[PDB]
This record gives sequence, structure tokens and C-alpha cells, in this order.
Amino acid sequence: FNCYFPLRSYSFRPTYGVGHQPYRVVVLSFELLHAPATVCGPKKSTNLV
Amino acid sequence: GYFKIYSKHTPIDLPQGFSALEPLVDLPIGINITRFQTLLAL
Repeated sequence: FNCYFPLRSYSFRPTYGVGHQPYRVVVLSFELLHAPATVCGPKKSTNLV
Repeated sequence: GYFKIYSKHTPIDLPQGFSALEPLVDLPIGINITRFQTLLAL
């Protein structure tokens, strides 16, 4: 009584609505510090005239 | 935050002569260093 397990299990089914559909989520957090930033984006190289 | 290592190798107290040191390695470590130690083989 008044004691519950803190974790509840999602009961997903393939016939549920959009409000209950399973969504896989990835959160990307980008941080910059005093160290030299190394996570660079791809640099497109133009042909040389 | 950049660790620069310059190296030079020569065939031969300190020898008397002149020899420039070319850069060897650049590292983006970004840590604080204030002390060091060598390593030996027995």
C-alpha cells in the first residue's frame, strides 16, 4: 500500500493511435569548451582553375 | 590546448654544432599539464 515500483512498462501495439505510437528519439547536444573544437562538418572542395 | 612535439635524430656531453628541429606531431589534447616524468627499459 502506497508503495509502487518507479518504472512502468510501455505496452506498444501496432494498431495504436499517433499519440501512443513508439517514437525513437535522439537528442544531440553540442558543447564547446576551452579545448580546441574537433567535431567539424564536411568541407566541400571546389575544383581548382 | 595544443600539444606540439618537435623531434630530431642525429648520428654521432652535448655535441658542439647546429641542428634545426623539424615539427613532428601536433595534438589537440586540451588538458592542463604542469609536471612530467621519463620512462626507462631494464
